[PDB]
Amino acid sequence: FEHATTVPNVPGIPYKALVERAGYAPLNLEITVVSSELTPSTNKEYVTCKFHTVIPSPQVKCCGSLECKASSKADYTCRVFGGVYPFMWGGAQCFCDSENTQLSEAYVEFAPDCTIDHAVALKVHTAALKVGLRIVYGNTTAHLDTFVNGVTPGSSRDLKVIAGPISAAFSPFDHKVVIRKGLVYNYDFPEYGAMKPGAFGDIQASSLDATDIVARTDIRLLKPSVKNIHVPYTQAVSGYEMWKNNSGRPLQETAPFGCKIEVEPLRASNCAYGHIPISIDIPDAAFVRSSESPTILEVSCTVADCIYSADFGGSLTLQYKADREGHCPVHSHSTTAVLKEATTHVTAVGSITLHFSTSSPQANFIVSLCGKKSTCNAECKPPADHIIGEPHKVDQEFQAAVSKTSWNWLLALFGGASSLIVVGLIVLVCSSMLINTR
Amino acid sequence: FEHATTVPNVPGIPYKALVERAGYAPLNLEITVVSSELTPSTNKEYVTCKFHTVIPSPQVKCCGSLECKASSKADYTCRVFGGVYPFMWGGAQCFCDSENTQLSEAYVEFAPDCTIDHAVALKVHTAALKVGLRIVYGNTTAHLDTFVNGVTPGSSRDLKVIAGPISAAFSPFDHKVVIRKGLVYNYDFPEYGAMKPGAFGDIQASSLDATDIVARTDIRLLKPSVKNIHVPYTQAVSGYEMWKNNSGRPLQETAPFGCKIEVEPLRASNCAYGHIPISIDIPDAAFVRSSESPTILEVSCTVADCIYSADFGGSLTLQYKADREGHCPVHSHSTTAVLKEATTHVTAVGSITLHFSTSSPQANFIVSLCGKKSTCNAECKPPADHIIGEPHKVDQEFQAAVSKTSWNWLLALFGGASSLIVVGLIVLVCSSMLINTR
Amino acid sequence: GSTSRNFSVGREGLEYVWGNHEPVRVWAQESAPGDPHGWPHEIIIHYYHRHP
Ligand SMILES: *[C@@H]1O[C@H](CO)[C@@H](O)[C@H](O)[C@H]1NC(C)=O
Ligand SMILES: *[C@@H]1O[C@H](CO)[C@@H](O)[C@H](O)[C@H]1NC(C)=O
Repeated sequence: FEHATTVPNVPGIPYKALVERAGYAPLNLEITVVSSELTPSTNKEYVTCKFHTVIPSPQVKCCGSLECKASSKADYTCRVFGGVYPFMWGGAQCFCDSENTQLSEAYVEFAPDCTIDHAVALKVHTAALKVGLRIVYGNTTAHLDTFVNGVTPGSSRDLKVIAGPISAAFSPFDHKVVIRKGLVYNYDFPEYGAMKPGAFGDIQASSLDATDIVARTDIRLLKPSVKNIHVPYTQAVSGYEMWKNNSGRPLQETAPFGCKIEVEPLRASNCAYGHIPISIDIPDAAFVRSSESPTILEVSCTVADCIYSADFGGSLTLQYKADREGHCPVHSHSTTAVLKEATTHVTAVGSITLHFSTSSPQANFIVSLCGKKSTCNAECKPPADHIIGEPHKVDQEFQAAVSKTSWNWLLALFGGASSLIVVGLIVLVCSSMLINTR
Repeated sequence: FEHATTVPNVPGIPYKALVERAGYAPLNLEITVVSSELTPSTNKEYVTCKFHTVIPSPQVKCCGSLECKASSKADYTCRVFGGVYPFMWGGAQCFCDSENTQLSEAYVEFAPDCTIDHAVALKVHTAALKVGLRIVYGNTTAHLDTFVNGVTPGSSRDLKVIAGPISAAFSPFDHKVVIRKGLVYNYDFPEYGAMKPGAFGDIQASSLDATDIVARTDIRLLKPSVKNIHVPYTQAVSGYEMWKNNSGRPLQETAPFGCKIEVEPLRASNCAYGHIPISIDIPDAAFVRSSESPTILEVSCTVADCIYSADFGGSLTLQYKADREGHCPVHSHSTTAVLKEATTHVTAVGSITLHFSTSSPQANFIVSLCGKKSTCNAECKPPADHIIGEPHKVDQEFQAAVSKTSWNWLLALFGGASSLIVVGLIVLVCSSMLINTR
Repeated sequence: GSTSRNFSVGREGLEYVWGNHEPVRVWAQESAPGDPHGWPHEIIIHYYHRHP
């Protein structure tokens, strides 16, 4: 048997509901989202880190000439010189006064610490949500994990739950996103091949142990002047550590709606937005006959005290009569009230108490007891302390938020003004076309 | 400097142009795409193939009773029986009568030959393009490949080419697409976890050597009806094989714009759409100043014959008088006419013969030598053979596609239809004003 | 059997793959019966077999 229900997507707080069938006894149903994991479909683009300028030893041709070819290493840079005369520890490394050349080449590759200290750039899109549930109906629990597209079923021991689509969809990420050591930032990096020297992304690689390392980092050589042999150079600042200086805050403390953001599959797990509709195929063996349940008459509430907070502060009592004992469900049929007991023990002629919560200063809601409507009015008051540490249960609804005193003063004033202009208009028209006779 | 030019995206056919600096001789520039690959962003969901219905050996407890447990393997199924009495080749394998209960069992996994003909199912987002250029300027040929997004510099031997973003944005690949054995079908498969008994997406797993296989293939059991021991099972027909019979045509004979589909990175290489707005940074070494290139003193064009078609049908003739024996870049400055030859050796006096190909019946285009312009003008005849085996070199453009005598015979009619009514109106107002003196 | 199938090429091209052979490209060029160069009983023939 189907039962359409649109539960709110906030984890931890349950959602009271009754299912009902003709000739059967009604029975409780509560649906809590114990966990949820919003994972996107992502695409790896490139691994970058801090580079390492290697400079091979310079090539000197004694009394001749040289020229550089073209290579394919990461930011290869060569330019020849002339008129050198280099010295080692034992001097005079050539044998003609300033008629020879030296070579000067330089390139980069990865560091021996980038296997821990790299930064995996990604590209995310179209996140698709998952929900772990906890269904319990008629003192029998069940644990289910399902997808929240409107097709994929969730089955666990003769109980089938299909979750509808999301109300409003978002993911807390942008299109381009980067990662290092679990800290998911939110950056718009230059893509593969478009390197600028001095920002994030001047080293590109497929994997970190690959060979197609492409890079530009403004390495320009200089002419040596001193008689000892070395090669001088100059190079821009490593853009990876320049990003690392002022990266900003990570998105584990910037994401809206309050959710833990895992890294290793890149979850966005366990935050709360919108409502998700489900529909539960309850097996009919878990029902009871209406010729078995305790039928009751003489139902009437009596309110002890009311307080509109986010805890179970409002108390409430009932009076009943019955003909046999057992259990019967309890439920409030409003959107501004919840109970906290879903089953109670009923005796022959006794009377029990309950507890409720509300977000409305005018508590006018209909409780139920074992399938029997009974209206009971209450009046509430604002709370004592005004910061607690457990989330609210009920939204504001805009019309139960105003009390009956506010409405009767307001609409009495409007009715006075409207009745005044209507009585003026009718006296005007009827007295005009009564006096105008001749 | 850098010279912007929008080369069209048709592989093979070059688009000639010449550049001009003050004080320097003009320099030709040929641009042609030779091969262009279209690669998307790939997200893998699962792998399906033909299943293999395994039935483990039937557990029989003599003189007892059974009940199952739970597992996690694919399509796990329990159905205990009642009052069985099996038979091996030795008769009466069991002893205790009328209450023996056997345990059947059934589940599924992949076929052993699944490694060759499995059907990977993918998901495609927002492809990117990579073109292979070929630039020839001033007898210096340069090969390069570049990305089409407008910030990626494709550099090759002192020549920086920044191809800007393409106009049209599409791909033959829609959102959901399967792949088997190189053939790229196109299909809207069920999303992960959502099985269907008898269709594609019947058995899903993230890798072929995995153990988290899921399945829903509608295995209903039967009570054993013959005295011997077996397990009477029935199962629906495979969704993969019946999908394979009704697969439809692949993408290689349905993809528009002439795309050839390579499967191994899932590319759509070598097809033609839009224009590619690029810009070429010419180095300052291929420029001799205008005192050294031999200037031409006068030119006068005269054409011989036309066939406007795909191939080089029209022939051209300039008659010049020059200064020395150097070179001259040759370019026609139209958009409906293109020349075969790009440069020609010059003499102090002499003739020349060129070749052009157009698509309009009047050849009123302008031909430039080294420095001067000379308008060519004649009429051109339609081709004779209806089908030729090479594509057109310029476009139709529907302004000069209409002939000259057609405009000279229709615009006279429209001008007369306007002239008669404007003459009628002016002589009306003149006659009414001249009689209007009273 | 031994048959024959008409088709229709365009301005942009047509390729057909007969079996295991290589694909062959075919383009059409504007060959309307007539001449766009005089005698106006006939200009409206050449500009009618293309774009009617
Ligand atoms: C569970 O509910 C059934 C009827 O819904 C009731 O008979 C039974 O007593 C309940 N279990 C306990 C432990 O009270
Ligand atoms: C190649 O180009 C240079 C520069 O314009 C020119 O001087 C030379 O003659 C050209 N080569 C030939 C074979 O014409």
